[PDB]
Amino acid sequence: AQICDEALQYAARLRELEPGWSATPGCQLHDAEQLWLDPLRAQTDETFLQRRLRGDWPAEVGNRFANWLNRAVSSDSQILGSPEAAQWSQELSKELTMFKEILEDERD
Amino acid sequence: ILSTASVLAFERKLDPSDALMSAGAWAQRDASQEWPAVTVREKSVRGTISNRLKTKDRDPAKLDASIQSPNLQTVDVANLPSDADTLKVRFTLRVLGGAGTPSACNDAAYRDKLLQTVATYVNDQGFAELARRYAHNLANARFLWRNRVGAEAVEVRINHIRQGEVARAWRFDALAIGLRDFKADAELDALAELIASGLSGSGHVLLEVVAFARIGDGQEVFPSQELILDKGDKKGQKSKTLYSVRDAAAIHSQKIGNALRTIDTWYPDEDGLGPIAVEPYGSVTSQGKAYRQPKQKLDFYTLLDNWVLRDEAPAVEQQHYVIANLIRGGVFGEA
Amino acid sequence: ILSTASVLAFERKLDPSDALMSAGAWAQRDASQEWPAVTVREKSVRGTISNRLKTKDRDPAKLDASIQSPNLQTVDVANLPSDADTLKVRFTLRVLGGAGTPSACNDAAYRDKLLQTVATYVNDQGFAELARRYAHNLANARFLWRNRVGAEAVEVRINHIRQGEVARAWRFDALAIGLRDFKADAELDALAELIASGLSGSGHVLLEVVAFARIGDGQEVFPSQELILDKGDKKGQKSKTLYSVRDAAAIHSQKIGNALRTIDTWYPDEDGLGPIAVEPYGSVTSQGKAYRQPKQKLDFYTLLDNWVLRDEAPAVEQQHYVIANLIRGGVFGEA
Amino acid sequence: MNAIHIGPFSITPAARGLHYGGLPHHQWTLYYGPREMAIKTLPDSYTSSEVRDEFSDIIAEFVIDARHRYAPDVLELVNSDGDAVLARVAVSRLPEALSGCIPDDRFPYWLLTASRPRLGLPVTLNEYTALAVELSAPPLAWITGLLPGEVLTHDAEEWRPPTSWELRHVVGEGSFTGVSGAAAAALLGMSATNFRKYTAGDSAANRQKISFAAWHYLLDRLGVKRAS
DNA sequence: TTAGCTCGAATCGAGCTAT
DNA sequence: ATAGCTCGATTCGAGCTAA
Repeated sequence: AQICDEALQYAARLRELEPGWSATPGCQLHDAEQLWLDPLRAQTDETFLQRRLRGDWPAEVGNRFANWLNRAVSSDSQILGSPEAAQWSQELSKELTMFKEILEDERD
Repeated sequence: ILSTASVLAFERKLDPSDALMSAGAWAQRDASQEWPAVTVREKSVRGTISNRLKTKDRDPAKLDASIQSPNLQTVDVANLPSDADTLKVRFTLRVLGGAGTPSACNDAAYRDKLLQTVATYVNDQGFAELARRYAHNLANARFLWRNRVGAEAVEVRINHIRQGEVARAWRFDALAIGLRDFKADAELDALAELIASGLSGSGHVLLEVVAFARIGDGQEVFPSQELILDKGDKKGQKSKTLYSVRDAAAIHSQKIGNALRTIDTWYPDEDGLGPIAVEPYGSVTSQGKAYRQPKQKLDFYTLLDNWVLRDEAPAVEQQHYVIANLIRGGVFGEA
Repeated sequence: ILSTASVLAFERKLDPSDALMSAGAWAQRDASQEWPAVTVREKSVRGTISNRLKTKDRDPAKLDASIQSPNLQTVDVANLPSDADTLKVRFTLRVLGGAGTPSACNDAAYRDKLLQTVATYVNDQGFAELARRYAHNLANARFLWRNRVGAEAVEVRINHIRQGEVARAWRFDALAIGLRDFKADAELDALAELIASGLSGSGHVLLEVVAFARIGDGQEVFPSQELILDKGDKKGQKSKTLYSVRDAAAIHSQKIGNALRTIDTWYPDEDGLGPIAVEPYGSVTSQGKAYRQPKQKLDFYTLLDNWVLRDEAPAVEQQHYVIANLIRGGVFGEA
Repeated sequence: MNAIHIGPFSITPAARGLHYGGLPHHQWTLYYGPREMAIKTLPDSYTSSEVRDEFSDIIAEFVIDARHRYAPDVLELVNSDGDAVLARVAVSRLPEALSGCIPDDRFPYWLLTASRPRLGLPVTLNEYTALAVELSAPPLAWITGLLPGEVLTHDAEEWRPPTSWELRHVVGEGSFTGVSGAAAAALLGMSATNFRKYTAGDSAANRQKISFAAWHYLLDRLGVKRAS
């Protein structure tokens, strides 16, 4: 919960940057997560990316952060074989569905 | 005391090349030297949602709203030219020999015992059954994985090369030789003798393998599929890319080698499925299961350990499987 | 008392360059100066569970679950073109001279004694046996490490480049000259005398070595492999990285030097392996063991200490080993 | 002021000072023999204790890096499966019968290295006990990596007496063993003045070189070598 | 605990011997 | 390997100072 709270805070403090930093040129700029990283691009782009962000409602960012957390957890096969990984996956699913519900209503 | 080594790396025999795809017309196979190559092409696809939902996405309003925005993708596709019904797939195969000698080992006593075991096998039962099965998988176009599943006629030609010229040529009908039975044929016997001479170290064996499959005018062929780093947008997702070397659709060499290794008809489960690729723990990706589990003591590692350390020679079929595993190579030997 | 020096750094003779790999066809190798380079490219590999399991991963459910999640990765792969069967590998070799002189030496008396010892060696028997064995490893394509194991015809061309021009040309059949025996041949003797003049310091010699290997059309070639930081995603893992300098597959210069260094046939163990690289403690990376153990009093350091400090000259074979190790160079002396 | 000596380390001040801010300062540099480790500009109002506390952290991280770099290699006793570790022993050297090994079910107990390419042999509990007795590493075996091989050899014809700096690795309060010079002299059955004569600086006329038996018995009794 | 220092006495190495 | 010697240099113990 503290990791997901800090992720939400980090997006909130990126919200104070320039509105159109996501439109800068670059080969790797994380376009999948740039919809969530810069909400303010929809103001300048009335028809380029505002409707895409409204209709798509990107919640795969939660899946990518869950994959990052899976990369950040210890690779213990004893937990994976036992139900400890089951409880860990259940609590991770609860925290990520809460986090996805947070990112769901960002268009209001 | 003869404990097994911590590193037992083996180099692969039966080295296959990348198999290139070109296309043309049937009865022009004798003049198929300058056939145009099959080129990987870009096309745009749009589809509706068809995956299973997890009982929470089954809301009709949400499903209809998802259909209002169908996914847009671009994919790589390989097709024949419209004036061409035959697929030509050509690769080369080197048969090396020296299967039982590891490329890396720790224990010299284990290496000597394993080489003695392999020499005992070769003396008692040479590379004959294995070579017959390899020649069978080479004479039926199993390396044409999805390219012969619905072909009207599949015809493969095997040539033997010494000085850049054909030393002996083989002509086969790949639909007559099925994907199931390892029968006996005089041309197949000669090809098996050549593979045996290659695997025994008697001489150099280089074979070019050209397979012709009459599929249809402008039909879709199926080359090897690569991976995508997925660093683009959601419109041009590039969800599918195909393998090519120089603007020519190709099949990965390891896929051809996997199709050539499909000789294992000795796994404990019922052989109604047919042959499977020779590999430790008999793990086929299609069914996602492992024939020759270590629990039933018929995997490669337990058989090799019993044959070399305890001198418990398995059945001739199981030692054929073990020697085929030595032929395919590997990084056998844990810490 | 004339103790040994703490700092005994040596510089290497027989300096090779990086060996570049190009490709073409046999019987046009006389016009191979414009052959296209072998390019290192990417392909995708899909693998199953083929390594040993530690008695806890051998459960059928866990093994099948590991099957359902195969390891996807990309590998650097170098292949010949489908119309080219010959691999060309070219490097330049420079032989310096002044092997017994260290680059750094703490003790002046030990420096003088070592110089007298090496001068006594050269006066008794010069750099003739060592240069003959180096010329043998030049004549056969031992620097063509895995590209020689299945090549049908290997030919090595060695030129003496005096003023940027071929002052003397050698052409060899690298398969007639095996990897086991150091025989005598007139052209081998001439190249041995040239390398001897290089090692003695009589004149400057620069050797351009070009090797052609008839492997097959589209067959895999094996350049040197690099290190992976192992930080990216598992799907785009880059499990194998090949060495290139400018979009051209290459072999490391120290690998070429190690293959030329394979002249040591005098180690206490038997001649089953054949020659090994002249290293202190006779280390072979593939076998994972040390011939010439320090316990057996036949390594470089004990022989050098007995020869120099206390005038116990070993056998002429061990003298050849010691001088070849001084040619090899290294940071000797107590750190 | 004057140089501060902490075992093998030395904090010598600069001969000329400077003024940082409005206060006088000197640069204090830390040595490990001839190796300069760090320099700090310190106020002239610091005592020796504060100057030592300024470099205590660098000395501590040197000690940690020396313990991790020269830690003795560990042998592991495993069962037939090779997965469960039954006993761990840290050895000064490996058995000469170690070869590349994966445990079988032919023998119940196997002795294996902790290194990733594992070396080993089948072993009984009596043989494992004998090997652990005659190969074990003393608790301060990492200090031997900081000493040359010509002072740690049992060959009397290849042995050289340790210098004062090499003695101060193990003899002082600022050394790696932490025992005093009087305690070290009590361990050897020696007078404290005679043992101080061993660790006497170069600015001294009465200096004695320790003998073979005394040096090796000191290493035994300190837990550095030949103590299992 | 560090860091030394005389002062006579015992020890140390490397020469020789004898049996 | 035993058994023992001489002779000059080095070590050794117990006083002492010096901090």
